[PDB]
Formats: sequence, structure tokens, C-alpha cells
Amino acid sequence: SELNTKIVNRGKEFFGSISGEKPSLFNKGAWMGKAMDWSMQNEQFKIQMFRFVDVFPSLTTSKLLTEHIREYFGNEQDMPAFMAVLNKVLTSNIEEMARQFIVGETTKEAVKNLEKLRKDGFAAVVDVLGEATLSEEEAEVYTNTYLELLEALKKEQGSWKGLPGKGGDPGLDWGHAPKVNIAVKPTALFCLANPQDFEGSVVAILDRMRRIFKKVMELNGFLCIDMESYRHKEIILEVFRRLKLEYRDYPHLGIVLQAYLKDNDKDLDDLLAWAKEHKVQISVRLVKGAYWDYETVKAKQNDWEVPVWTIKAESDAAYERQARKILENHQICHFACASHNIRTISAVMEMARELNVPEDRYEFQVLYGMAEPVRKGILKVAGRIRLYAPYGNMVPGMGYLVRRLLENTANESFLRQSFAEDAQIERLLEDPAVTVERERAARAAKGLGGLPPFNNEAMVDFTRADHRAAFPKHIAQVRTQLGKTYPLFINGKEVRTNDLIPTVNPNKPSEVLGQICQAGTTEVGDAIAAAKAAFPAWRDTDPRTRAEYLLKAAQAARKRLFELSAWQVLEIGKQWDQAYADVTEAIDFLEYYAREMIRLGQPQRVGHAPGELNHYFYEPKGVAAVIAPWNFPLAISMGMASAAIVTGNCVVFKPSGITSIIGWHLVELFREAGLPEGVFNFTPGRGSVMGDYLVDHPDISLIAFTGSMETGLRIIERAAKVHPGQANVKKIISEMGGKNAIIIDDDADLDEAVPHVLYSAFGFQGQKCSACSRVIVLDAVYDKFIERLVSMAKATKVGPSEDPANYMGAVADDKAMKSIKEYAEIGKREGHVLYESPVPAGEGYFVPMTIIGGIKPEHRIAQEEIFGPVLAVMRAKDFDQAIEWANSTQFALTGGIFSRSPEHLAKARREFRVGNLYINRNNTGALVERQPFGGARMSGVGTKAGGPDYLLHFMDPRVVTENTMRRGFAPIEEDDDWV
Amino acid sequence: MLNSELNTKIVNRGKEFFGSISGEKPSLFNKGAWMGKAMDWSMQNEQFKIQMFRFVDVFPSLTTSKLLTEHIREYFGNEQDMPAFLNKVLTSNIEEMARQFIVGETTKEAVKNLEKLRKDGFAAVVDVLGEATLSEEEAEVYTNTYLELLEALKKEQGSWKGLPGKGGDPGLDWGHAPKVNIAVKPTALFCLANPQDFEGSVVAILDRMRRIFKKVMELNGFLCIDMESYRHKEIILEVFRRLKLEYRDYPHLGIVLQAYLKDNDKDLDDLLAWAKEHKVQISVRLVKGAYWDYETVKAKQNDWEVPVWTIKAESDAAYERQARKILENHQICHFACASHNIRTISAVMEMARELNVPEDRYEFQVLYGMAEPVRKGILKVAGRIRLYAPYGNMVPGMGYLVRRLLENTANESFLRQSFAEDAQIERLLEDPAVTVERERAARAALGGLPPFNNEAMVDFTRADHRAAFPKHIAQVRTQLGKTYPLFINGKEVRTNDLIPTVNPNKPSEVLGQICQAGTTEVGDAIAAAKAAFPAWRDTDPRTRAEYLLKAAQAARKRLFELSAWQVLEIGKQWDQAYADVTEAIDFLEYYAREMIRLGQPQRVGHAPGELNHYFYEPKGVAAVIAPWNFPLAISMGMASAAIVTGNCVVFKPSGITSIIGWHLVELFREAGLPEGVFNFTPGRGSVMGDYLVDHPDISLIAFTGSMETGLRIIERAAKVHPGQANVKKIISEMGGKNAIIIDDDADLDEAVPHVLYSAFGFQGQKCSACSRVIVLDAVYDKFIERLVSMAKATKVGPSEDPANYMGAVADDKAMKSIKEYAEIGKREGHVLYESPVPAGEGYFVPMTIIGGIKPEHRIAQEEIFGPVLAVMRAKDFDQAIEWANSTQFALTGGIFSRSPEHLAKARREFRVGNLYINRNNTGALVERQPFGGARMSGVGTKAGGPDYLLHFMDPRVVTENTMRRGFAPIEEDDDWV
Ligand SMILES: Cc1cc2nc3c(=O)[nH]c(=O)nc-3n(C[C@H](O)[C@H](O)[C@H](O)COP(=O)(O)OP(=O)(O)OC[C@H]3O[C@@H](n4cnc5c(N)ncnc54)[C@H](O)[C@@H]3O)c2cc1C
Ligand SMILES: O=C(O)[C@@H]1CCCO1
Ligand SMILES: O=C(O)[C@@H]1CCCO1
Repeated sequence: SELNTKIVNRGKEFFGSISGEKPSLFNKGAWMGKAMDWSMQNEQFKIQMFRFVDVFPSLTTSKLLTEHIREYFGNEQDMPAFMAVLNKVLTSNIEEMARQFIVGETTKEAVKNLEKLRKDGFAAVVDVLGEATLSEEEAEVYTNTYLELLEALKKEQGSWKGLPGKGGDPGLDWGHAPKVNIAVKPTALFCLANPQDFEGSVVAILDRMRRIFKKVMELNGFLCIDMESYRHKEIILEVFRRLKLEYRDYPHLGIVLQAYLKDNDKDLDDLLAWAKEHKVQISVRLVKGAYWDYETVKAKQNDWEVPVWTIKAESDAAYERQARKILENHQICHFACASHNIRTISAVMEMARELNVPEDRYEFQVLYGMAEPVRKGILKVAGRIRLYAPYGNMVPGMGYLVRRLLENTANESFLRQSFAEDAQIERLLEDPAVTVERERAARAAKGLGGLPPFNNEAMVDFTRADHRAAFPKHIAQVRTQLGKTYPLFINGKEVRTNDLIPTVNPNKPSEVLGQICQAGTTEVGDAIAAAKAAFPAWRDTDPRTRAEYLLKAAQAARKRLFELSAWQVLEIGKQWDQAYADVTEAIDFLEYYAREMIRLGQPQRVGHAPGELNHYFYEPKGVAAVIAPWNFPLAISMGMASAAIVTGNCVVFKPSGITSIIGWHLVELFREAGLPEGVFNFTPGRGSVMGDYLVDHPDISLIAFTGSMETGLRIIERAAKVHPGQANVKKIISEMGGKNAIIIDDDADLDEAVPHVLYSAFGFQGQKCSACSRVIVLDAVYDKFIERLVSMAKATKVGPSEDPANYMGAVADDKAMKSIKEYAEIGKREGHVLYESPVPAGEGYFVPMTIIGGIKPEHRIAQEEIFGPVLAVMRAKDFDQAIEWANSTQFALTGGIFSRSPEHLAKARREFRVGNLYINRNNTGALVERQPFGGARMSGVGTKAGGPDYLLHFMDPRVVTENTMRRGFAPIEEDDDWV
Repeated sequence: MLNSELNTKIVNRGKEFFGSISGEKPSLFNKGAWMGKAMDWSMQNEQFKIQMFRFVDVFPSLTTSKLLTEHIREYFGNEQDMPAFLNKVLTSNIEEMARQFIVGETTKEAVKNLEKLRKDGFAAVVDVLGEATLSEEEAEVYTNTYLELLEALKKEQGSWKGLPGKGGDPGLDWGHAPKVNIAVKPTALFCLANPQDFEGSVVAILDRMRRIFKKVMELNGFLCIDMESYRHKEIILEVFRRLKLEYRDYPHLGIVLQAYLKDNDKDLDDLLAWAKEHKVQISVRLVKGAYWDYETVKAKQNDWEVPVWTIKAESDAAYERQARKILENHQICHFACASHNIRTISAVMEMARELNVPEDRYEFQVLYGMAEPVRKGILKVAGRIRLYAPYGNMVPGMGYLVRRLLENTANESFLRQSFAEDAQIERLLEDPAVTVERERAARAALGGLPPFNNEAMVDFTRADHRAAFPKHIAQVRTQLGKTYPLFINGKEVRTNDLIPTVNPNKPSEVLGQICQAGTTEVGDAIAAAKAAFPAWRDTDPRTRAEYLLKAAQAARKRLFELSAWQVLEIGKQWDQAYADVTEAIDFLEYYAREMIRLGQPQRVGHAPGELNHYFYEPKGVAAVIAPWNFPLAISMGMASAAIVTGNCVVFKPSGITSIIGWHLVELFREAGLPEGVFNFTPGRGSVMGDYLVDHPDISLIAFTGSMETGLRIIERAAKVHPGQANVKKIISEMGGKNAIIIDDDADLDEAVPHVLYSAFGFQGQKCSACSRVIVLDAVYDKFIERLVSMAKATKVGPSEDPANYMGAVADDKAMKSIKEYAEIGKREGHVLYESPVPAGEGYFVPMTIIGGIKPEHRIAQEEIFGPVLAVMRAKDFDQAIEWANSTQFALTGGIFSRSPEHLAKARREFRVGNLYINRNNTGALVERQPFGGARMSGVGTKAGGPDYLLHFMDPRVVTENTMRRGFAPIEEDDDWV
């Protein structure tokens, strides 16, 4: 109460001394102020304006600029009044808004302007614009930019008089702070920063951070480590902890902690405890956090718990609480209050006074070019105020710029409420804990048939220590299970044959995982007869009961998630994330197709004529042959088999030879679920022995196939014949290849495009039907794009997938390795090799990560599916040729485009006619419901797994029509057209 | 108001009526009897009413102890689940209830009881139970029963004193009425009574009615012609008018008019005017009407205007207004008031007084066994009461029995309100005209397009519809002799290869010559469709749909004309021709709405920072290979489906219906369809058949025809040739070998004409036609006797003559092949019926029924596609289902059964694409019965349903990452915070 009254009064004095002055961004007399004002009034404009700011620096020609302006804002008559002559004026206004937030474009300019800040009474923390670097070379340039900055400041600082204080050392700012203070972003220091390779990322970042830190120490300066997105939070904490311990006696090292994270109370507490345990001192810059929108979207997309508070006052309350904790611990922890919020600043000031904290233990910081009246008020009241002063160019600084625009204009922004909305001061200065209680209470004021709605199973989350630790443990566990013989499974019984084929670790072929029995035509004949005998009872089973078996199987897989994943790492060479996502997709199919059968399972009345009932409903076809691929050995198999099973068919299942153990997991899961015998039959076998036999058989009514075009087309041809005794015309559900292109338009965001294209091309060694095998790059952006793509590629390592440090590993088997390598030779003769990775020496089916330029549509590697880590780079003269080239193959599965032109995106949506088109992201990793997968042309037959049309393909519709009139009367039904 | 004053008298008379009989209830409402209890719970519980009434209907066919016991449990549950109120007991109660409404089971017993009624002071009008006869012999039995009855009464009437009256002849009832009075039901006199053959029906009925009336006049009696369902109303009026004019001086001939008909105000005026014109007198029995539930349902099933009033008080108001009109005309029109309604009766009594009507001009009539206190009431006040006294067996009387039961228990029933509902007397006796206004005023309390409704079937109750066909057949004959060219890329292309098309019922009548496309022309059409495809694909789905709606309006305007062409070109009967055209219109209307439904991309998934849209794309060029049997409908269905989904079409019509194929050209042209979107290429299959199917630019084949051709196309289409963009999509409807199962408890009066239509409708030239009838052992001999007796009544001949049931088959080849099958069939089983055919030209095959057929027989397996019906004898219900499922087809099926267990088994196990319960297995309508099957009958595509258009397209997904530099637009359906 009493402290809170002091805080409120301090805040009132603050607003009083501000004298009504508005920060420049809220100055309606300025163009910037007008543009932000309209963005705040009109959400559609805000979206257009911020997106235009983002794309602006890549509008490097007059044509690009004129066209983009028209497409984002409309013609001159239809755009707002505050908005060729037009190109020049708008360019000037955007340029000036960007310069608003930086102290310079270069090191020498920054240094000049920093001395100007000192004369106005301001300290600085200098930052070089950049984040999320794309290569080792770029990380080196960023690093050397700091070294150059430090050399320059080293020369200058001796001539700088220390900013005024009340005591201490006259050569230091305010008597105590080092005059040179810099901030560094960890993700700018290493382009593959990923907690999936936790130690690898820590070391690579720490190594460059150390070089910078040594130079900082050399001039008695301060180094602060910025905090970035939640994905890197633990990595960054570890870098700080390690670096601190190597130089335990050096006081001027800081770390950012974000009060908007639910983790932060524990993290702050742990860090303080850690500092005590090691008897070192630390420094914390407490912020709220800059990535709120991003964290909420990212967690939502992956069914992760949202790592940030979601009521704005909760972050404010957390800040006051955590700042009090830091101030109390001022002996061990130096404090930088980083906030533009007058309530927050006032709370810190009164808490510090109440605890009599020495002034050398806390200072205040704000962002350069923002909240100008607040900055001046702090200078007047506290005296110790530091500006975060970045420098550099618009492209690497674009994230920063957009974050500032977002920060100032958000509905919940303290600055917007104060300086745009004329919000009441009492409300603004209210204790946010009160606000929290009131908001939470206001906020305290679906599925079908008892089932929760569909949601995709949450992705593995390597920000968690337990998830990181799970893989090595489960891989070892799997290693105790090697060397078994896997029999056929037919009508609930194991059937052994004497033709065994070993399955091996593609990254270590001498490691034999097991031996697989092969079915001959006799055993396949037996599986078909078993399925046919089980069919009548299974068909007569209630759809909701059939769905329940899928639900139980899903729960069985969920309880074995990491175990099932580890099997794939070893048997087929999946990377950890790839393995896990394979299993979660299996679970999704089970959960989704169960719900879909429940939805489609109730007969629907059709028509509304009285005296008549028509019910429309579906019947299964009979026995389904399911011929599964090796590249998604649990997901796609389970997808195809469970769809066929849930719709009332019985299945004869042929796993791919090299992933037959994963195929055995379907036996384990369906057994665990209690599935009646004969409904699922497991029959691996040699295609050359029983492949045609399975497909030609008269008792097969349906064939679900996922694999190569040559095989799919053969199956389609053979299946069309009706043999004697054959009950139905065979239904084909087929997913075949792709030759997938991603287009890189002139205006593409290259920082997004590059890592997305690399992942699309080389994720899982390129062994996906959706993989990017052609990247088609617009003439004017080509050299910039390919230099960055190649440079990022050179940073990646090729090696065993059980080691998370490797980006990709060996391909499926010896035949694939030989085939892919020959294609790379073919490609190297057609075009010109741009990159060819090292591979480890010794055993393993390794193919280099390979990038080839100069490719044209008439070349073999622009047409034929390689199914491996071979990327063709094609140079298009204009957007029209890029589309024509994207459409130049016989396939139409997936595709992508990086572009920020509304016109080019619309042209792409219309003409780039693949089954799944991706805009501004990778073209792989389709999720159930979100991205139903499949295409036409030579890529398939227009069936889409994971979508609402899929189960229909496994059934035939029936209608029963009843005349309900007997002797002149009929019951009246609710949906009848009557009188 | 004068009207307020007269109403006061009516209400006061009603009140005294109610007071005198106060206490007394009709037998049916006596809750102390079994009759009363069953009715009581029926009135309380609508679910029980349906069970009981349906049970009464099935009861007489429960002829063994097993059938009886099982049905009892199936209709009413187990011994503990059913109400307190065995087989021998329940049999006796239901039998007692049926006897409540009859004066006897035999003529002798009837005559005895009628004499007993006279001595109680009641006149009678005697009826022989029965309606909707199934044969000429049954019609003769019925006619002779009246004759036998009349001969008996001729002998008895001499000894009868007239019922007491006020003056006149003591030998006449009340001094003036003839002692003998019978009523006859017209539809009991002719098994094929149908306004489609209006003249033939009138004459057939008139000839038997005359034979009866002559006997009636011979004893100076009265003949009343009952009125039946709306379908036969005009026929019945015309029979009455003709008979009346033949015996213009004989006064004892009456007709019933139904006040529940909207037509009745006009019908009554016309009849009164017709009588004045001809200077005859008439007699009208005015009733409300007995077929209300039926007329309402039937009208709605066919998109016809409901012929009855639908607010109950509107019928009461109609009755009082029409009664007044009759009484005003008492000098020319004798009046029988037939109602159990005290308000209605009281109104007629005061009106007869107000208008000073002589007593010999009106009498009162009620139904035997009903409304006993109202009956006694009338006898006491008016004295002139006549009971409608039917006699006969329960099976032909079942319609009458169920109508009585419905009558007494209905919600709006006056009897129910008065004697079970304890309703306020003031509300019961209020002027129905006031009730009408109250009820009407009480009822006052997808994107521009009307919802889908099927196009109204032709309605031969209308004189204009009856006149339309001869007019339009004649108009079509003035346009014969033309040469029809190909239609490619908007241009007519002639070739030198011509095939003539002729009238199958008269092959010397050539309708035209058709140009045949060679492979060069087919190639050109395919090239044209391919060239038009990009722009058509990019045309908005709503815009595409608009062409179909325009084409529908074009056809709707040409309905009778388009029908006429089919009558002459492929031997369609009038109804069959019209139905073919309305189905085409339905497809157009339905597929337009479907494309509009499917045409919008839909967001899928709910993750923020992401938009996934799911939508459809056309395939490219579609080959449409159409059949002759449904020449406009199925052609238009496949073609418009392909076109509305953004494909372009190369269309090959069947050779013998090439002119109907040209109609598609005309309709799409009138709609303004872009050139090349639809191309018309008749040609010889042996020249361009495989060429069309094999062509690398074809992406989809829609085929409807024989299994053999269908399976060939599926084989060839599976190959991917050089330059072929897609795996070809097959949409295919092939044949069936369809069975109807006649269960032990089947209603044979429904089943027989339904089976006959199913098998011989359009000469059996439907993929849905019944070619096997599977009859349960114990009912076999009875079913076949009735089936054959009805068949023998039908005539085979030219479809342009509506008197004929069926006519010539499609062409010479069809004729030859069907005849070979008939001979094979005759060797396998035993012929039960083989109709005559006209001598002279025409592709005539006899209506043929063959017995002793088993599943191993060729005609039990192979689709004949002609008028040849196999009858098979199943030993029990399980073998029946087994046999139904014994072919390689699964298109349609039927079952006539009233057993919940057996119907349940059939729904589950009789796995055809379209299963029909208790009706014919043909005539599938758009939306109501989406049509198609699997096995060898098809590939699981159902034309006319909500899954069909999907087959003509491929789905596409666009996914957009909407986040830039850490922010994204929040969308409405985003999962968020
Ligand atoms: C001697 C005799 C002979 C008859 N002959 C024939 C005949 O040849 N053909 C024939 O069709 N009928 C005939 N009827 C009439 C029929 O059999 C019923 O007896 C009669 O319709 C019942 O009318 P009501 O005045 O007795 O009873 P009410 O309860 O007054 O009237 C019931 C009648 O109202 C009508 N009705 C019920 N619901 C509605 C509604 N929602 N909207 C509009 N109207 C409704 C029906 O016609 C129904 O029968 C005859 C009746 C008698 C007494
Ligand atoms: O990059 C950002 O947006 C914040 C502000 C300063 C550093 O971290
Ligand atoms: O058959 C019937 O239901 C009516 C009643 C009397 C005759 O016609």
C-alpha cells in the first residue's frame, strides 16, 4: 500500500515533468506520426505499411519500387492523404524512419554520434545490427565489426570525461560505470544455433563471444549478452555461465532476462543461486521481451505450451517482482532497468530507495530514437541513463526496425496508451498486480461425441533437458534389442519362412538390426484369404467401435514415442527431429481418421419428400493391399493402413524391405489395441516374387501405394484388369514422385529463404517426395542468393543421424547411394558444381550434400527424381519464365515461392498448380488436417492423405430408400417438407 | 349480420344435439372394451399408433403360428414390454374390430343384416368391399357380386314396408326414396385405371358400371358412384356424366364430391351448370374426403400442388358453403349429407330450413359402425338416415378399415374431440369460417438461389397435359428428315458418312441422318476442347454454374417438345419421356448448386501465422460416352457435371439416339456456352472408339453402358501414353441384374403392380430394371397368379399410343439379342406369360415372364436389358437374400416385406447401390436417390448425389506463412489467446 502510493506519486511527478511532449513516433505533425496514427486506427493499413517497410530495401530498381508501391497501397487517388515523384517521397520517408533508430550506418559514423550522445548527458550500449547469421563467414564479419569498434573506442575513451555522478571515480561514468559498453546477439555468432545440438551450439557461440570479450576486457569495458527467442534461451544462459566462470574475477559482464517468460522467476532464482554457489558477481538487464507475437504463434503451431504470459499486466507484474528480487540481491547482482514504462521505472526507483540500494548497483536503459520524453525524464530524475544504440544497414537491421514499430503501436503498449490514446493516468500507474487480478477474472467470463477436437501431437521440444536426454537413452535401449528374427503376421499368428533378409544401419552397415522373413506367393495368398474371412464381421462392426481401435493404437504409440523414434534413427537414418515427427504423424493419422470415420459413419437422410426415407451411407470395399514406402516408415504406413481399416476393410500390408522392423511396430500397435485377427496382416516379401501376385489377385478390391512413379504406373495398369472370380473393379490410391521447385523472387526475404531452401533440399538427405530438388532463382537476386546458400551449406556436417550435430547422414541403402551418386555425376556434366560436402571416411551409405548450378528445364536433373541430397539451381530471366520453368516437369506434388509481391503471389496461387503450394516457408513437412498431402499429373491420382476427402476413397456409397406409407398414412419425420 | 343470426341458430341446434346424447359415446371410444383401449393408447401415443395400425394392415397375411408370433414380438416387443390389453386372443380382438364396420362377410349375411337394419328404422346404401383391382377377372368377380346382390334384393324388396315418413308412397322409404341403394368404387372396375390413358379408362369403367346400373334400374333402385383418390377424380366425373346422359330420364344416379378438394367449388359449379345445360337432374353425396394423408404425401413427392385444403377448418368451411350451394339448387340436385360432424349436420339442417327445402330433396348419411349417438340423434330429429353398409373380406376391405381407424383417431377429428378429448362445446360448434381465419393468421406468425427441388412430373389429371403430347408429337413430325452434323469448336462440320435414325415402333419412319466423325474429326474436337480448357478453367465457378441454370431454363421451356422427340426416336412412353427430360433439368439445377457449394476455397487447420486453403481444380478434357436408354438425362448429367467443374467435353452420343444428343448442342448454345467447351462427335465405335479413349489429351472418361464395354475402357484408360498429362479418371455406370424380394408378409396389392412396372417399364430397358423376382415359398403360387393376371391385362404397342403399357425395344440388334435370351430362358425355366405383339413392322418383343429360375441359370445371371422377367422360388428368407446376392452385379434391389427383422436384415445384407423398400426399384430422383453401385455395376460413383462432382476434379492446397519479421494478421478462426 504505502510503497505503492510512493510509486504512483513518483509516476505522477514524472508525467508532470514531461509537459505533454510526445515521442516523435506519436507526433502527428510528422510523416512518421501520421503513418503510425493511421496504422493504429486501421489494422488493414498497419499490415500493409509494416509489410511494405519489411520489403522496401529489396526494391532496388525503379520498376520494382513503383510496382510494389501500387500493389501495397493502391493507386495515387486511393491511398491516404499523408501519403516518379511518389517513389522519391516515399523512399525518403521510409529511409528517415529507419535512421530514426540507429546511431549510424558504419562504425566510424557510430563513434562520431556516440560522442554527441555523451555531450547531451547520455551513456550508451552499442550494438551492431544483425541476428540469425547464415554462415561462418558472416559470423566472422560480425565478430570483426565488434573488434574494429572496440579498437576505435579504445582510442577515444581516454579523452572522454566521465558522466557526472555523486561520488566514485571521476574517470568512470557517474563515478562507477565503464565508459565502453557493448551488446552482442548470440544467434549472429553461429548459423546453426539449435538446442537439438546443444553442446555444439554452446561451444561455437562461446568461442566467438570469448574473442569479443577478451577485447572488451582489454579496455575495461562492459559486455552484455542479448536474449533472443525462447528456442535459444537455455543455450544463451549456458554461454553466459561458462564465459563468466572462465573470467570469474571480471565484473563487467551482463546477461538479459525476459520478464515476459513464465520461466523467468525460476531462471532468475537459479542464476542468483548459481552466482552464490560459485562466489561470483553478475549483472542482469531485466527486460519484458521483444518477441511476444512470435513466441505465441510458434508455440501454437507446434502444440507447445505458450512460454510467455498472455495478459500484458502479467508481464508488468512479473517485472516489478523480479526487479525487487534483483535489487534485494544487489551485493551479487548489478541491475539494468530496461523499460520505457513510467509505472515500471517508478516502481524500480521507489523499490531501490526503499531498500537503500547503492546507485552504482543500478542504472536505467532505453532504446535509441524512442520514447524521447521518457528518456529525458529519467535523465532529470535518476541521472543514470544509457541508450541502446545500434548501427548498421537496413537489411540486417530489419527485424529490429519492425520490432520497434510493433512495440510502439500495440494496443497494450504503454507508450501508445500514454501518447496516442490519452489514457487516464490513474489506470496507467495502477499496481499491475491489481490489473492482473481484474484481467484474470474478466477472462474467466470443440469436439464431437465425447471426443476432444483434433489437434496435432506436439513436436519434440529440445529446449527441454529431458527431451535432449531421451534420445541417447532410447537409442542405447534399442541397441539391446538387436538381432531378432521378424516373422510374418497372418490371422493373428506368426508365420515363419526360410527366406531371411537382414536389415542394417545405413550409417553403419555392419550393424545388423535384425532378420526379416519374406512371404512367398503362398503366404500372401494366405494373408488375402485371412483378410477376406475376417472381412464380413469387421465390415459389420459399428464405425464408432472401429474408430476406438485406432484411438487405442494412438495411445499405445504415444506411450512409446521416444522408443519408436529411436528405431527409425538406427534403421533408416532419420535425424532425431525427423524420427519423432514420423511417429507423431502416425499418431495424427490415427486420431484424425478415427474422428473422420465417426463423422462419416452415421447414415444421413437425403431428400425431404414426405412418405419416404432415403439414407445415404458408406460400405467398405473388401481386402486392401497396402504397399508402404521406406522414407516415412511409420507415418505413411499407419496412415494408409488405418484409413483402410477404420473404413471397414481388411489389410494385407507389405512394408518396404529396409524398414520392415518399423513395419512390425504396426503389428505391435494393432495387437496392443486388440484388433480382431485377420483385420491386419503383415507380409514383407520380395516384389520380384510376390509383388505382381498381391496386385493381380482377384480378392483384392483396393490398393494403397506410396512410392516411385514407375511402380505406381505399373500397378495402375495391372490393377485395371478384372480377373475371373474378381468381385470389384480395383480402387487405386496412389502417391508417387515429385520434382519440386521453390521459386526465389527478386523481393524474397533471403534470411528466410536460405535456411528454408536448405532444409527442403537436404532434410533427411533429400529423401522425401516433397523435397525441393530445383530452386529457381530470379536473375537479379541470383548471385546474392547462391552465395548465401552455399555458405550456409558449407557450415553443415554430414554424418550418422544418431549424432545430433550432423545436419544429414547416409542415404537409405547401397542401391540408393550408387544411384544418387550417378545422378550427381550426370548433373555435374550438365551444369556446374557449386558445392560438394565432405563425408566421413569408412563405412556408411554417404552421398555428399551437393548443389549444382546452371541447370535448365531440358537437363536430366531438372526432370528426373533423384530422391537424394542433390539440388539443382536454375536461373530465371523474369517471373514469367520462373513459373513456366516451375511447371516444366511431368510432376505436380509440392512447390514453394519466396516473394513479397501480391501480384506474383496471386499469379503463383493460380498457375503454379502443384498439389501443395507453400508461400514463404519450406515446402516439406505437411501436417494432418492443416496440409492434406497429394497431387495429380504423374505425382498421383488426386487423393489427399490427412484431409476430409480421404476416407471416401476407401468406401462405396449406398442408398436405402423406404416407402413409409402403408394404407394411406405415413409417420411424419422432423425434416419432411410438410403442411 | 344475417350471418351472426343464422350461426346462433346453428349453435343452438348443435347444443341441443349435444345435450340429448350427453353421456353416450361411440363404440370405438369405449375404454372399457378392447377396441376402446387400443384406440385410446393409439391417440395418446403416436409411436404406438403407427405400430398398431401397421400391425392391423399386416395381420391377415400372418397365416402361420410362426409368422404371427414373430410379428407380434417385432411390432410390440416382448411379453412384458407391451400394454396389458394369446395368438388366438389377439386374433379374435382384431377380427372383432374389423367386424364393427361391416354388415357381413357374404352377400347372404349382408342381406339378412340389411333387413334387420330396416326394422331398426335405417335405410342403407350397400357397398362391396374392394378397390384398386389387379385384373379383369377380379373386376368381373366384383361386378358379378353386385349383380348377385341386386338379384337377391329384387326378390326381397316387395315384402318391405317403406320407412315411415310424412306423406307420399308407403312403398318408398319416407314416402319418396327407392328402397334399394348401392355404392360402387370405380377403381375396382378396371385394373389399369390411369388418366394417362384417359379415354381407355373411362370406357373400361363405364362398361362395367353400365352393366351394374342396368340391373339397378331393373328394380327401380339408386346407384351412387363413390369418389376415390385425386388421380381418378376427372375419370370418375366423366364416367358419371356419360352414364347419366345415356339414361337421362332415370333420376336415381348419384355421384360423390369431396369438399376437402380445392377443385370442388369449381367442380360443383360446373356439374350444376352441366346438368342445367342438358336438362337432367342429379344427386350429389357431399363428403369431406377420405384420402387426406395420401393426397398430401403424394403431391409433395411429385412437386405438384397439394389438391386438398390443409387446414382442417377449411374443409369444414368448404363443406358448409358447398352444402348451401347444393340446397339452393334443390330443384335440380338431390342432396345426401354425409358427415358425422354435429356442427356440419346442424348447419345443413338450419340451412335447409332457411331455404325452405322440401324433405324429398335431402337425406343424411353415416358410415356403419361409427358415431352411434350422432346416428341416433339424426334419426330422432330428421328421421331420414341411411347407413353406408359395406360387406366382404378383410383383405380387400383393409384400405377401408385403416381409413376408418385414421378417421376416428386423428387430432383434428370431430369425433375424437367430442368423445375422447372433452373439448369445449363452444369451440366445436363455432363457425368454421371463423376458425379458418384464426388458423391462417396464426400461420402468419443459398445466396440468391432457391433451394434445390426436383422438377414437377407431368400431371395427367390436367386436361392440358393430356392434350400436350399428341400436339407435340405432331409438331415434331413436321421437322423430320434433317441431317445432323458434328459440332466442333462452335461450328457445324458435315461428313460423308451418314447413319439414319428411325422410330423403333415404326422403322419405316426415318427421323433423320447423322454424320459420323472419323478419327480426324475426333482429334479436332479433342484439340478444340484442349484449346478452350485454360480459359474455361479460369472462369469463376459461380459463372460456370450460371450457364447450367440458363441451360435448365432453356430445357424447362421446351419440356413437352423434348419429350415428344424421345417418344418417337427411342420408343419412350409419354410419362417415361417426360421423366427423362425433368431428370436432365434436375442434374443441371443440382450440379450448378453443387459447384457453387464446392467452388469457394476453405480454410483448413486453425494454427495462427498460417493460412491453408483447400479447393478444387478441373482435370482437362473429358470424353463423355452416353447411352441410348436415358438419352437426355444421363447424357446431360455426365456432360454438365464435367463442364460445371471446369472441364471441356468431347461428347459421343449413342447412335440410335443421336438426335436427342443434338438437343445438348441446342441447350448449351441457347445458354451461350463458350466455343469448344462442349463438342458433339457421333461416330462409329469400331472406327473412333478406342481412339477417343486412348488419346493422350483425355484426362477423364465418363461412361454409362454395358459391363463389357465398360471394362474394356477401364483397361485401356489405365495405360499412360507419351505426352499424357494425367492418370485418366474413370467415372462409370454399368449394368445390373436386379432382384426384388417378395417376403411371406408382403402386401401383394402393392407388390404386383410395382414389380410389373419395375420389370416392364420402358420395355425393361433400364440398368435399374427388375429382371429377377425372388418369391418366398409359401406365397409363391399366389404372387404369380396375381402377377400374371395383371400382366395379361396390359397391351404391347407403339409408345405414342398411351393405351399401351410398353412398346418396341431400341433397335433390331436389341430385338434379336433379347429374343435369343428369351429362348434360353424358356429352356431353363417355364414360361408363365408371353404377351401378343402387334403384327407388322416394329422391334416388338413380348412381355415375357418365366418361372422355375435358379441362380445357376443364364437368365438369372446375365443382363438381358429387355422385357424378360425371371421368377425364382426361395425356401426361406435366408436363401432369398443369398440368391439376391448371387450375381456379379449390385446396382439396385427391392424388397416387399412388413417384418422389421427381415427389413433390418435386408438393409444390412442386400448390398446394392440402391435398395428400395416397399416400392418399385426404378425411378431414382436427383438428390433423393443418388444412383450407382460397385461390384460389376460400377466404380462407386453416384450421379445426383453430394459426392459426384468431386470425381471430376482434383483437390489443391495453398499454404501461406503469414508471419513477417515476427508478426502476422490474426484471422477469425485462429486458435489464439
Ligand atoms: C356415408 C358416407 C360416404 C362417404 N363416401 C366417401 C367417398 O366416396 N369418397 C371419399 O373420399 N370420402 C367419403 N366419405 C368421407 C370420409 O369417409 C369421412 O367419413 C369424412 O371425410 C369425415 O368427415 P366428418 O364431417 O365425418 O368428420 P370430421 O372430423 O368433421 O372431418 C374430418 C375430415 O376433415 C378433413 N381433414 C382432416 N384433416 C384436414 C386438414 N389438416 N386440412 C383439411 N382437411 C382436413 C378430412 O376430409 C377428414 O375426413 C363418406 C362419408 C360418409 C358418412
Ligand atoms: O533486438 C531487440 O529487439 C531487443 C532490443 C534491444 C536488443 O534486443
Ligand atoms: O372407402 C372410403 O373410405 C369412403 C367411405 C365410404 C366410401 O368411401
